[PDB]
Amino acid sequence: SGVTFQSAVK
Amino acid sequence: SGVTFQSAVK
Amino acid sequence: SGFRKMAFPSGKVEGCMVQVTCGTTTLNGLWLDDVVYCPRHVICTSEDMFNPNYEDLLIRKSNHNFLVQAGNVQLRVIGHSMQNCVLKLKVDTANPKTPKYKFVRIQPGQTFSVLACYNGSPSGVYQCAMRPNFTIKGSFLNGSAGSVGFNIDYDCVSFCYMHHMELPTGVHAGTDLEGNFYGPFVDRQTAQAAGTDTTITVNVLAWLYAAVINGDRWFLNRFTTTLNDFNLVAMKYNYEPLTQDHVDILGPLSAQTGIAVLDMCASLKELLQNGMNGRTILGSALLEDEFTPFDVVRQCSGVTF
Amino acid sequence: SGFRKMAFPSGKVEGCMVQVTCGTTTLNGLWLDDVVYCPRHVICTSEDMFNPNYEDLLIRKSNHNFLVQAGNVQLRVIGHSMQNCVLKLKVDTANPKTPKYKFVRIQPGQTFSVLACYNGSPSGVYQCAMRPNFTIKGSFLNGSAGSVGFNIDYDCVSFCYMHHMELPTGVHAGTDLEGNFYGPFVDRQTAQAAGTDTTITVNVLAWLYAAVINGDRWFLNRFTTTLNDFNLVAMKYNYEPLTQDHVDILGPLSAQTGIAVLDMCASLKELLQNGMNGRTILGSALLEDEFTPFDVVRQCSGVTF
Repeated sequence: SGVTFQSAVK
Repeated sequence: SGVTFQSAVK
Repeated sequence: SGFRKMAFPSGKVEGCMVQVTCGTTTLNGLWLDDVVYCPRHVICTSEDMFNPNYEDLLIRKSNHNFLVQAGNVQLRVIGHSMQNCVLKLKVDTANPKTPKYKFVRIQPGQTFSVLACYNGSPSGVYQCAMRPNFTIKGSFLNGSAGSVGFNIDYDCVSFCYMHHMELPTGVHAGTDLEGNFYGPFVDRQTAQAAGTDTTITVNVLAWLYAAVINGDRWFLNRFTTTLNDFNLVAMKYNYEPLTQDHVDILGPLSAQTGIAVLDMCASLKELLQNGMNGRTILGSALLEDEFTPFDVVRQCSGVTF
Repeated sequence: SGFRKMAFPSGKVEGCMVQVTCGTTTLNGLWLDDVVYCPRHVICTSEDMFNPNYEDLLIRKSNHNFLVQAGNVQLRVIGHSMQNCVLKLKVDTANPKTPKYKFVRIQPGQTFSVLACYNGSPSGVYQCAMRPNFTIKGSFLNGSAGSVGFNIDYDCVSFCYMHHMELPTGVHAGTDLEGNFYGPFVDRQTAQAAGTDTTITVNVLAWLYAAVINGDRWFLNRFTTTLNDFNLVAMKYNYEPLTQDHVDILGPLSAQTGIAVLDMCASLKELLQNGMNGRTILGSALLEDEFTPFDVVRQCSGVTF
């Protein structure tokens, strides 16, 4: 349902 | 009908 | 002979890719001269995403809050600013591999190569098009934000896309390299959805010319059509209107093959109305629309860089 | 999300590409350390092509008969030899951009990236597979001989193809980097024709797993099949036999998706027998066979180089 920002967790 | 060698003419 | 989805050689861009980390958030950046460009959502914690105020989040950061790694070298950030949706991190070192480059904002229907990257390291290269609805059908996982799209002309790299995010349908949204999104999208966690997409008519026609150049004529016919009448069929099958400008752009390919643009349009109309009857064109059973007229000339004539 | 035909980043290979000219014949070479590798048919005049004796044509040449250009620098050839169907020109300068590399001879069904080149200058990158009949469906014009195919693992470039020639059907034939042709082909102007080709079954299955990973399940069913029974349907539709080794290779993808290999085979059997009924898989209306199991893991999990 939502946009995903495609950074990553360090 | 024949194979083509794919060098080029200088 | 042959016709492939062909990307530009990625080497000039590989040498520009870096890793940018802020807090617990990491993504890729683009290092040109002494500046690193990256998506501004790097400064965001996941908690900040429903309605970020980036001016606020950025005033709260210092230069030392940004870790930039080029391979196995830390680059020191000596300054930072926001331009639209991109961050510009000024660094103490110019990139010695900076190619000749420009930033361009492309029109829908234009294609470009994507250098998909993770942790500043290039992973793969593919081709795609900016869709009429200003999404791209990319291949991107978490970590890929900051990967760039580009075209190369002689030795000049024209950057045209920076990747930001993935929409719920699995297609992709991003900005030009000056940070303006393509389409209506915003870098917020919110309900956002692509407008309905359409097929890029002028590209389909170019690819039919590519097929003729490569020896495939089965879909041709003896009819012609008028522009107005073709555009009537285009709209019924969810195809973009074809303009006189498109006709003109297809001029060189019409000239090489001896098939008038409007005659190719009659072929396309028949293909739209009748399908393919179990036949393929250049190895596809669908009408392909991610080759521009320029892409076809580039690959069927053999231009280098 | 998304799934694209994805090539390796070409930069490590771009830095190796040179121009090789002998007489009025020019093509590309591969510069690694102080050696330039290229097709031996560079030493051939068109008049020499129906039945060349290369040992004869080569004994008649001197080092100065070979012009090697790396960008805008002439490299001096200080020695030469023949290994199978490739020439090795020893040059006075080692290539300072030589990557870590190996030469590998691949099996049919394996994929690789091609850096298509003209006049020593890279023009484009695409992916392809070595077909079961040992041709490749490339995109090559006159001048492209000497372009190479490769895979990259970490920072090690594994070269596996050097392009030589185009067969009458428009598909392509070449050697490993030690000069042995793939398939029954010879570097002579003669009647030569590819054996009948087959579809790479294990790759089709991998791509169906890629589709499941990306959220597409419409083609699944509740049946299982035996290996023997599946292979009966494979042979009727011109598909390669699937072996227990293929099953084992598909192990990781079966594990990630929870679909047993033999269950995926029942899906494929249904697709073969019934078609697609106007549906697509990962944007294709044909069953795609130029992704290996490794390609799928590489792209759906995000490995870099």
